[PDB]
Amino acid sequence: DVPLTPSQFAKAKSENFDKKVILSNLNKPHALLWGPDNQIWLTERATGKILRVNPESGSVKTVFQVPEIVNDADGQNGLLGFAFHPDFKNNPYIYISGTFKNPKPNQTIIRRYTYNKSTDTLEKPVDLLAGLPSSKDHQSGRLVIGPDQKIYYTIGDQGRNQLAYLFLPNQAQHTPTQQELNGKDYHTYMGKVLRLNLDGSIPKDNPSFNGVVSHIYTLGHRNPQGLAFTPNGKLLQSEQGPNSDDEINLIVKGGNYGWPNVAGYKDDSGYAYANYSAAANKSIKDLAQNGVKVAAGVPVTKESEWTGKNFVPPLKTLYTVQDTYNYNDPTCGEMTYICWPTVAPSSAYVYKGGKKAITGWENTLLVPSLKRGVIFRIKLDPTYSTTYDDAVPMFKSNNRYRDVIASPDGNVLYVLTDTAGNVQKDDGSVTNTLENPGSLIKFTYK
Amino acid sequence: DVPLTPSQFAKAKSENFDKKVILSNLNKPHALLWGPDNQIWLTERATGKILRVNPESGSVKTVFQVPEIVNDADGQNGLLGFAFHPDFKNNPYIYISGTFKNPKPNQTIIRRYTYNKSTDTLEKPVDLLAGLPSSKDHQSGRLVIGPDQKIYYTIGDQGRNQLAYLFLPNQAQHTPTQQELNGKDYHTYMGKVLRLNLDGSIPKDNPSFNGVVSHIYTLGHRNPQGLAFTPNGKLLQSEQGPNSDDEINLIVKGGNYGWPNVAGYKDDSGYAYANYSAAANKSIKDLAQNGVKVAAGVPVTKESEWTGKNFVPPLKTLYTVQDTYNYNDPTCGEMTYICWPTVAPSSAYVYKGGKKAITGWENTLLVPSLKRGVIFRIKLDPTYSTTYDDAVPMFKSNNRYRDVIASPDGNVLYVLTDTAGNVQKDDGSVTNTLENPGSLIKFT
Ligand SMILES: O=C(O)c1cc(C(=O)O)c2c(n1)C(=O)C(=O)c1cc(C(=O)O)[nH]c1-2
Ligand SMILES: O=C(O)c1cc(C(=O)O)c2c(n1)C(=O)C(=O)c1cc(C(=O)O)[nH]c1-2
Ligand SMILES: OC[C@H]1O[C@@H](O)[C@H](O)[C@@H](O)[C@@H]1O
Ligand SMILES: OC[C@H]1O[C@@H](O)[C@H](O)[C@@H](O)[C@@H]1O
Ligand SMILES: [Ca+2]
Ligand SMILES: [Ca+2]
Ligand SMILES: [Ca+2]
Ligand SMILES: [Ca+2]
Ligand SMILES: [Ca+2]
Ligand SMILES: [Ca+2]
Repeated sequence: DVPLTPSQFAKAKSENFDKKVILSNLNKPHALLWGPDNQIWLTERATGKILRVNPESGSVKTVFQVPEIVNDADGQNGLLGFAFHPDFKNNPYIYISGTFKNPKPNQTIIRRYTYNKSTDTLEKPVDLLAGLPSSKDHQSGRLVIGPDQKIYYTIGDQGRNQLAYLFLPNQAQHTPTQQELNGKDYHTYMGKVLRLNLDGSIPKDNPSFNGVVSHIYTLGHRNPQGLAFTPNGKLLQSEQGPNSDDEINLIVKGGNYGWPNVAGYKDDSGYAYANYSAAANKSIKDLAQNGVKVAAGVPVTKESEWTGKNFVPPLKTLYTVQDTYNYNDPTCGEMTYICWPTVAPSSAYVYKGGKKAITGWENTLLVPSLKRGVIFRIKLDPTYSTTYDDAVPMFKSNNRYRDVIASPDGNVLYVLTDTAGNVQKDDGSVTNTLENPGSLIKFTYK
Repeated sequence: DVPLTPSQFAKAKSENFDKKVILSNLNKPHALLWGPDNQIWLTERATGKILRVNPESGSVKTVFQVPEIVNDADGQNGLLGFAFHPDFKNNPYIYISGTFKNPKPNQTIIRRYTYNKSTDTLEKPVDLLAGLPSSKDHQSGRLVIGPDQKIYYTIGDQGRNQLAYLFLPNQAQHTPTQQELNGKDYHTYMGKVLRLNLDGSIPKDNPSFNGVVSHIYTLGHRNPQGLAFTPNGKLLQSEQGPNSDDEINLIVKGGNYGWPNVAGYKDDSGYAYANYSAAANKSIKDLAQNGVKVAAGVPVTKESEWTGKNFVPPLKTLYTVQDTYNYNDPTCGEMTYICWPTVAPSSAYVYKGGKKAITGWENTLLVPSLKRGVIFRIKLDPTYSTTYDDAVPMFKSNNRYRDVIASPDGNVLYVLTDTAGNVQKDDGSVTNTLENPGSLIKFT
C-alpha cells in the first residue's frame, strides 16, 4: 500500500469510542490477554512481572514475577511470549518466553508455568525449549497455541545487518543441519516462526527444510511481533520491515517470507539487499537508504536476483515506495526514521465480535502502530484469504500502541502503550512526549 | 513481479519436451478442452466451428458450426465461451457464448446445446442469457461450470477507455439497478465475472451490489481471459492489464478487482487512471503512457485516490514497474507495445497431474502468453492460497500461445497458437511471422 499523509493519520481520532485510562507508568507493558478468569492479564517486558487487572476497578495484582529475566534499557529483550493453555479449566498452564543468561551473553527460553488457583500464583516451571538466540534487537517473541494444540512462536532476526549488529550475517534464510539439531544448536533459529509440541519437542509433521525437520515452521522473517489464528484455523501475522514494507502475512507451513533478500513484494522497489557481513571492511557506514543507495564495498542483491524457493509474498505492505523515495526527509529532524514509509506494527489481533460486536468489524485484523500512534483496522473476506481495501487508522494520539485485545462481547478494546519512545505528531513532526506513558487504556464503543 | 528480459524469455526453450504439430490449418483457434469422451475439443472463433480431435491419431471432425456467429477481422469477437456439463453422460449439454447480431450492433449470448451421440452433432439450442454487451475488444469470454454447478463467465470491459472506444466510459465498476435487471438491461455487465444458474437465471445466493443481486459475481476487471477451478474449489483467474500489471487473481464472491481505477496492486506505480470519457477534448489523443503522462484535458485519478470498496489485489502481477519506466521502447520499433512490461495471458489452466505427472508441477497454474511466446508455470501452495516464487516461462517460440491443457495422465501438454499477430522474438524485436500459425501443438 501507499503511505498515508500526516493529515490522513491526524484525522483518525475515533470519536465513536469513549477512552478511559485504566493504568499508567507500567514498566514496558508488552502483551495483554483476556484471561480464563475473565480478567485482563498483561506482562512487563522490563521486570518479568505478570499483572492481572480487574477491568471494572482497574485494580492490579502482581500475580507473579518471572525470576532472572534479563532486560537492557536500550533493548527489546526481557519477558516476551505469553499465552494460556486453550483448555485452561482442565490444563492450568501459562506459557512464556524470556531473555535469560546463557550459562554455556543471553539465550531465549520458552517455559511453562502451572497456575495454582488456591495460592493464586505461578509454579512448577518447565523449560520447553532453551538455548534460543538472544539479542537487544528484533526478538519478536509472540507465542500462541494453535487449534492443533501446538506452540507457535516468532523469533526475530536478532537485528543483524543493521545498527549495532550491522556486520553479523542475517540468518533468516538459514536452517539447521541435522548435526546442529542433534547438538541442540539453534543459532539458525533467527527470523523464523517455530512450531513445537506442548512439551518443546519437534512435531514430526513440521516442514522439511534442506532435508531436516526442526522447530522451524516458516523462515525469512525480520521482526514479526504479531501472530494470531483466525476462527477458521488460518494464521495471520504482522511483521516490521526496514525503512519500508512492514507486512501483513498469511503463515503457511514451510513458506519462505523472503527476508532479508526481499522486503514486502519481490518488486525491486524501494529496497535492495546490502549484505554488510560480506562488506570489504567493517569500517563502511550504513547510509540507511534501504539498500537503494549504499557505500562502496558492500555487495547488494536485487530482490529479483535472489535464488531462494517457496517465496510467499505479503497480503499487505505498509508501505511500498519507489526507488526515488527520499529516506532522508528533513521534517523528522534528527529522527529521520520516523518519516520512513513504515508504521512499525507491534502486534496483530483477530477481532472476533461477540454479542455486542462493533458494526462493520466482521473479519477484521487489528494492528497497533508504534511510530504512528494509531491502531489499524484491516478487513479480510469471510474466509480470511485476502484483505479488502486498505489499513484504516484509528485512535490517533501521541502514543506508541504496543498491543490490543477486545472484550468477549466485542464492544470494548483494551490497549497497551509504550513507556517511552518517539511518536509522530498530528503534523508529521516527531515527539518523545507520550500522552499516556506505559498505560493500559480502554476504548468503549459508544 | 519484475519483468524478465528478452534474454530470459529467449532462454525458456524447454529442451526437455518434444514438440509435434497435431493440426495446422486452424482459423483463429481459441478454446480447447479435454472432453468427457477423452478427445480434444476446440473452437474456431471466427467460423464458429467446434472441432473434435483424436489425441492419439490426430484425426479431426467438425462436430458443429455455431450459426450466425459474428466476427470482425480486426476484432476479438466471435465464438468465445465453451464448456461441457460436468455430468455429461447424464446431462449431455454444451455451453457456449458467442457474438451475434442484436436485433434490438452485436450482443453476446450465453447458449446451451444438447449433444446427440447417435448423430454426433449439437441441437436444441437454448439461449440462457442474451443481450450481454459486445464489442471488438476485451470480450474475455471464458465459460466454466463450478463445483456448485453454476456457470461462471468472464465478460471484459469491452475495450472502453482505449483505442477505438477511448471516449466511452468504462463500466467495470458499475452495477445494475433493480430497475435495469427487471428490464433485462445488462449494459453494466462489462469487466465482470458473472455467476449464473444453468438455465441463465440469477443465483439466489449471488452477492449483492449497491443493493441488488444480479448475475455479477465479481467486478472491476479489464480482460480476464483465464478462469479455472482448483481441486479444492477455489477460482483462479488470469487477466490482461494495460501497458502493465497483467494479473493472476483468486476470485472471491463479491470482490472488486479494481479496474479501471487500479491496475495490479494499489501502489501508484507505473499506472494512473486517465478517464477520457471525462475529458472535454474529444480531440484529445492517448499518449499510451499508461496514465503516467497524458495530454492536457483528461482527468487523472491516482490508484491511492480511488474510493473503492472490497478491493482485492492480485496474487501476482506480470508485471509491475516504477513511474520512471519508459513505455516507448525502440527495440520494438513500430510495435512499441510488444516491449511493454506485460505478458498478455490468454488463458489459465490448473495442472492436475496424474499417473505421469511432471515432477514438481504439483499445484501449478499454467498461463499461456500471446506476446511473449511462452507458457508460464506458476506454483501455488497445496491449498491454492498463495503463489510460490515467480512465473517460470516455458516453450519459447515465435508463436502466440492461446490456450493450454494437459492429458489426464499429465505428461503431455496441448496448446493452441494464434493464426496471426505480433510476437516477441528471442532478441526483443517484434515479428508477425509466426512459426506455427493456428495450430494444435503437443508437448510430450
Ligand atoms: O521503520 C521504523 O520507522 C521503525 C520504527 C520502530 C519504532 O518506532 O519503534 C520500530 C521499527 N522500525 C522496526 O523496524 C522494529 O523492528 C521495531 C521494533 C520495535 C519495538 O519497540 O519493539 N520498534 C520498532
Ligand atoms: O500489453 C500488451 O502488450 C498486450 C498485448 C496483447 C497481444 O499480444 O495481443 C494483448 C494485450 N496487451 C491486451 O491487454 C489484451 O487485452 C489482449 C487481448 C488479446 C487477444 O488477442 O485476444 N491480445 C491482447
Ligand atoms: O532505525 C529505526 C528503528 O529500526 C528498528 O529496526 C530498530 O529495532 C529500532 O531500534 C530503531 O529505532
Ligand atoms: O495496444 C496493445 C494491445 O492492447 C490490448 O488492450 C488490445 O486488445 C490489443 O488489440 C492491442 O494490440
Ligand atoms: Ca522498520
Ligand atoms: Ca516478507
Ligand atoms: Ca520489495
Ligand atoms: Ca495489455
Ligand atoms: Ca485488478
Ligand atoms: Ca498498481
